[PDB]
Amino acid sequence: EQKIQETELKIRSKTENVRRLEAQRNALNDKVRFIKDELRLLQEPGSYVGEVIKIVSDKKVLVKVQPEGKYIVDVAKDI
Amino acid sequence: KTIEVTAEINCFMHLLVQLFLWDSKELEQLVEFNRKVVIPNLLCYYNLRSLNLINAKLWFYIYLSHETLARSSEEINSDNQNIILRSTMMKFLKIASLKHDNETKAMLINLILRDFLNNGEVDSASDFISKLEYPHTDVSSSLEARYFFYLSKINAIQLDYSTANEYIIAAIRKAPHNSKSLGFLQQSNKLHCCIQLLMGDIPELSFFHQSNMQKSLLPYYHLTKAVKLGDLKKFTSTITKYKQLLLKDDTYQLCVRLRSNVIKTGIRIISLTYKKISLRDICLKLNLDSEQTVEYMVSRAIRDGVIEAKINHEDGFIETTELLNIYDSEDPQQVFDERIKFANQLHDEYLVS
Amino acid sequence: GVEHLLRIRLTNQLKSLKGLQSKLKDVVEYLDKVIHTILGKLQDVFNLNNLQKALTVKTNDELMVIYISNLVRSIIAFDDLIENKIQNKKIQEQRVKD
Amino acid sequence: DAFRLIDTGALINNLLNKANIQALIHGLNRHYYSLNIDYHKTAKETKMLMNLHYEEKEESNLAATKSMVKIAEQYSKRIEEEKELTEEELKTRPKKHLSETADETLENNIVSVLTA
Amino acid sequence: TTAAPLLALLRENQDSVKTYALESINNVVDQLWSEISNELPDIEALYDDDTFSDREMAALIASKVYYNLGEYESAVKYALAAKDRFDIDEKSQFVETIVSKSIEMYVQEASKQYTKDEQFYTKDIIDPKLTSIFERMIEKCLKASELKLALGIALEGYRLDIIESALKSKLDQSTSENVKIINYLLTLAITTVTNSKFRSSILRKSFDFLMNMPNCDYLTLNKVVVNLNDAGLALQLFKKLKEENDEGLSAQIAFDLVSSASQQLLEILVTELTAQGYDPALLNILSGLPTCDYYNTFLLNNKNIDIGLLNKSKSSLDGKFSLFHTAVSVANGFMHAGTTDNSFIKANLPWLGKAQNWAKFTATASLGVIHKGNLLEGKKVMAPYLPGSRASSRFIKGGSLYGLGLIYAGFGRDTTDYLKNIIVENSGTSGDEDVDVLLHGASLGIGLAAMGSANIEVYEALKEVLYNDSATSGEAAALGMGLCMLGTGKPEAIHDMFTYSQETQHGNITRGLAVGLALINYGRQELADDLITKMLASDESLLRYGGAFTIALAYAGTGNNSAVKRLLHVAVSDSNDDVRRAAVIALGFVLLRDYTTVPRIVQLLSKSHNAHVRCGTAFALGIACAGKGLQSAIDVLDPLTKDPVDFVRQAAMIALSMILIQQTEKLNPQVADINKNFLSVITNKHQEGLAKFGACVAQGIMNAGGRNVTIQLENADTGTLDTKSVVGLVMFSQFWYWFPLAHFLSLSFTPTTVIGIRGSDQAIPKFQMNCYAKEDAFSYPRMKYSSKPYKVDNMTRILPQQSRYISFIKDDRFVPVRKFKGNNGVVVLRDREPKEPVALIETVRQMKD
Amino acid sequence: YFKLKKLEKEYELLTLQEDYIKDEQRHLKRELKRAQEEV
Repeated sequence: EQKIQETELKIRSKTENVRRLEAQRNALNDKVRFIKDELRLLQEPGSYVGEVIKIVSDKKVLVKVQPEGKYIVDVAKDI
Repeated sequence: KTIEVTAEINCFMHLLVQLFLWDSKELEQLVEFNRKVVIPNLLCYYNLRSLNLINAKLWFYIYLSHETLARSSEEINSDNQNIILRSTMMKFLKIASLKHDNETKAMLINLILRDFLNNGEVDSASDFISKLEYPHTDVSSSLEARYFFYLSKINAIQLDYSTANEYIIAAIRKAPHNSKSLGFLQQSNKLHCCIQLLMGDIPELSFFHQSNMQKSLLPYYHLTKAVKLGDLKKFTSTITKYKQLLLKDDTYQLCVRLRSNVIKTGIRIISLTYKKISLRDICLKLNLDSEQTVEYMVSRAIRDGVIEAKINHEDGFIETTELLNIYDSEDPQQVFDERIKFANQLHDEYLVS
Repeated sequence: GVEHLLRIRLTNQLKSLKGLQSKLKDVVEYLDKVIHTILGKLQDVFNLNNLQKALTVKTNDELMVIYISNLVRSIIAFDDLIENKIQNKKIQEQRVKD
Repeated sequence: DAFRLIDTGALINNLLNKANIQALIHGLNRHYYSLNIDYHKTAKETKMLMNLHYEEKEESNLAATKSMVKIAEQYSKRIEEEKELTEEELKTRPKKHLSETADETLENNIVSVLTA
Repeated sequence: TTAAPLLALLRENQDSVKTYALESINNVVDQLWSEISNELPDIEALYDDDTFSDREMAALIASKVYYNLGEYESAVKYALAAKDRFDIDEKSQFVETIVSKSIEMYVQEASKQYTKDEQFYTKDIIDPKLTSIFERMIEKCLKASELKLALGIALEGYRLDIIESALKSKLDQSTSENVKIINYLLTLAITTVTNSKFRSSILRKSFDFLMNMPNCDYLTLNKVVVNLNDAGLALQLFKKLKEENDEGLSAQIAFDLVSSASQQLLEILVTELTAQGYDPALLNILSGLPTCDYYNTFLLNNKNIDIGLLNKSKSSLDGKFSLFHTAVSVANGFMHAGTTDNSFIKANLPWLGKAQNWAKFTATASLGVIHKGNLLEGKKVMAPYLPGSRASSRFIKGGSLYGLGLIYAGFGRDTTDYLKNIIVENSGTSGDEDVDVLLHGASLGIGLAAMGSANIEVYEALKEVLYNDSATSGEAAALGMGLCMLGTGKPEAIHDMFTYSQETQHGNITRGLAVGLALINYGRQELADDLITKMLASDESLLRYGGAFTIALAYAGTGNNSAVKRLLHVAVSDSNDDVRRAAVIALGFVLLRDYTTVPRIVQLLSKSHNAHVRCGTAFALGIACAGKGLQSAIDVLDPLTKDPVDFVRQAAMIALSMILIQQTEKLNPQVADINKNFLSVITNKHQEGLAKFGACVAQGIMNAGGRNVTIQLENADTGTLDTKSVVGLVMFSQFWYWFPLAHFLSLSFTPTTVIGIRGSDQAIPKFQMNCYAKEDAFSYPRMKYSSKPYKVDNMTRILPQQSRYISFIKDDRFVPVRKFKGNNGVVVLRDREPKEPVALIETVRQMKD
Repeated sequence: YFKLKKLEKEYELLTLQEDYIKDEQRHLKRELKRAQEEV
């Protein structure tokens, strides 16, 4: 009868241990993942700056890039 | 049925709080009824949950009036009443758990410990010290302060000044709840003041000005000056005048124990100094303390650790070193070890919150 | 390319022990068969963690200093900790309003 | 990179089905496709790289000794790092740096103690 | 106060002083124990002395003193020793706690003593004083006549003899009470005792104790024979069934045993039936024909299958990877499973003309999924397409044999031999990838047909295909030796297999022998421990992957802590991408019985780094929580479904579907979104090939067997394990080099059915039945507490949730002889008036005789 | 008494889960350091 009560305490205790560890686990886990995304970004040739000369209504745009010559390029669908 | 039994328990508790000084006329006249509500295993009957709707402070107030030979009025001369009550509180401890139900547990050890301090021995004390130590996150701010207050008194008797110094400082911290701006604060304060004097000296009373009455403050100033000047004659007189306070606290022993520190302090003030020291100059200093025992007192000083010096009595001159230079005595090492404890211990609790 | 293919005091002391131990065994063998300076610097020099003893005097002073530096860092961890307690404290508070 | 051209009767027999690659193979007959990069090496190589990468163990003793020599300067800069650090936290009221900044200092002391 | 007065007298040093101080000491020890502690040396000295007269009282005091310190075992020694002044039919709070501690102590000695010798219990050989208390504690609880408290303790203190006696004396036939207690103790011994040697002993005894009563509960009696899996237990049972002979009961029992039991077990059961001469009826049942045919009859009528869904699905994607062609051939098989209709495949043939070699083999093998459930019409259908007959490629002829092996698993007796002749034939031919695909199905089929018995004849045949070293066919043969020898392997077979992994230099043969090695240890438990080490002690990736499946399979059913610790440990500490995924997959098999616990173990791991890990947790839940509809499983699988990493989407979609099979709109609000999602993914082009494979097959799971099946790793009809199903899902769960191997899901479909079976007409009533679960919180998908009165009919879709509240109508023209029992699975009727039908139908075994 | 057995299984599973979390965090601290070296 004493024995059943003791098992109930040790469970209650264990869960709080799980709650604490879980919270920290997440903080570290995020940091690795953050660093991986950052690494994918740190592999790039850069973006060129240009000036929109004029837009064509067929989904080309005429750009004078400052890096290079003058180019016809395909308008983005993100803008 | 169930709801009605919980209600029944709330009503007895409630009744028991009301019939005191707090919320009713005079505690002593009322005591017998207060005792009838405890006694015939209705306290027992309460075990729906743990005692934390009635508290040790309350059981203390009813039982002291019943019996102390000064409120009882030597009503009886036996501790028959307390022996049954202590046993019953002891009987609770066995079925009490420590891991998540130590609300009832600390309170019962507080009541038992208290009775030993009121009248008992310093021998049996050791077991009660070890049993006590249980989380301090389960008990109220008020209850934590009382637990520390009693523990600190017990530690003083063993001459563990340091441990009591920490518990007392923690005890009296903030005031989100009462008995840390009331009469209880003044009792704590007196015991703290005593513990610092025991360590060496208390030389600050800044806090105490505002949290103690004028009647307390005067005796605090008289003691600190006696001890700082080193003058035994002023110290003795301070005990003599505030005899009523030292009796009141129930600890006339303090006077006996502190007096030894004063004569030790006097010998210290004028340090070791020059490489040879003249007898006369030291004799003059020891004459103040006790003047027909110059040689004995100086001998006692060396063995004790008040001073360390080397003596010839076939020349009658004193040789010393004078050290004011603090080379390593395991002192970095000590810092590091302490810090690894400090960071981990603090760290875990803060993290749980 | 090497790295793409692939992706303390004690270990050195154990090696040290084994050489000395081997050296002794050789010296016994060598007397038997037969019937300087390097060995002589390898005994007196180390007799006094051993060497590090004599150095310990100087080490100690700097050793307090670098300890104090770790203590500031512990305080700093406590400070960061307090913010975490508040974050938890806020969430609870919002849940009670709601 | 590794690339090979496509072969018929293999890369359609192996990998609606693949309409795309099916019109591609009846069409061009050969076109580039990328082959995977992997490695294989034995355990013998793997063990006896990591005792080179004797130089490492004996080099490790030498390094500990000369580190304690240079510690006079390395001391002073962490003193500076800390002064910046504390000042930073003030201005905000950053925290992240400070924590990273705290961890690093702990690692360095563990090393300083180990040396001696 | 003080005990210092009392103690002063103890030191005077005579007989009178010892006795007075003792009798004083007993009363207020507890409060004053502190002071008394120092005289505890005198008390113990008086203990084993007798220069005084106080010994048993001295031991008593000492117990009390020790107690108050916090040395419970120390107190326990002396409490015992107090002897005549210590009694356990007298209780105080003090008494309760040291009796409790005395049992713990007794438990400790008993664990150790059982391992050491397994008849420790047949004598006292342990501490007499402890033993005395132990028997008397048992008596106390039992005099008060609550038998669950007494039996709990007797278990715990690891002695069998107390269990026997305790129960025995109180079996008084009431009958209701005897049956219920025994059913509780059976459930207990299985679920909570993995001390395998102890557990078997309790099982064999609890079986004979129930069997000996004049009233039995025959459902419970079947459980225990399946578990201990003995033909010998079967024989004793059946001769008892001869004395009380009823054709209805004896028939029910055979419909139970045929499904659950293993192939070899079934085989000795036909032999013993033949030789006992008792019932030629039952021997036909034991050949499996009746049960499968009855399901066919059910699935043909209650099918809800739509080729418009498969049509929609195919037109939603665009071909550009042969993975899509597999996806719809496979979703079709699953959807149309058991309904004997090939309908989609019949409708659309030009795409078939496109399909690569593997994709052809799969199309052919889809017929096998549909035509499972026929063990006489199974063979017949595939005859125009075999080797030596029509087809159009040899890959098509090769898939004909793969599809035959799918069906005829669980009664492969003929088909193993039949296939063997094809193995020996085609070992010469390896010159063309047309023959490698033929011999590849050939090897799959034979391994599947010969499962659960172990024929060395098949093993030796598949092994010469390895020596000839053919690249596709060696994968099927390797996995095939593992399937064939499952749970019944030679120790020799393990050693020969293990060496050959190392020898083989083709990647596929190496992959297939890894998985091959895991299968062959199924159900071994601790007996597999030697091989686990050996697989992990090989420093090959394939072999370390293979090691993880070996624990899952060996330790399956009821979970085992040691087994979970090792698997979680590999999952955390090994960084190899195959290895971490396999060790998470592996937790789900261990944990099938205790499925509640799997969302907590895998909670963390689902939000943990590396996609292979996240993939592995999807599977874990998918296998473990299949059929139950655990609300906690679904909540964990939601994030993973729209995860960036494509094969993570895929596996979560497969996983969701297995748990939520035959669970509907209204019952669960969430499934509408889910089905929406499955559909949207195929239709968008922005998903990749792997994500749409996950999606297509997922629709295929929900809609499987014309909506009438669930996926489970046991029967409901005995409530005891079903091997086939477990094995099916572990091959199913891997697809990474195993692009045609989807088909192993046919073996994991169990119909969700409650149908009545007339005992002498063998037919299904169509009648109205009563129900209290709310219908119209059950619906027809696509294309909550209850007690309220409601209706359902017969030969309509019985859901898991529904099954619990249904009841046979009792009062038309039949007696239902043992009645319904609150779980799925048929119940044999025996008829009041067979000779007029109520509203029967003809089954399919009466369409083909 | 029967009850305790049920509860002991839940406790045990949980205990391993806790130890396994501790271990995972260790591999992560390690991973962090390695990733800073690579970047």
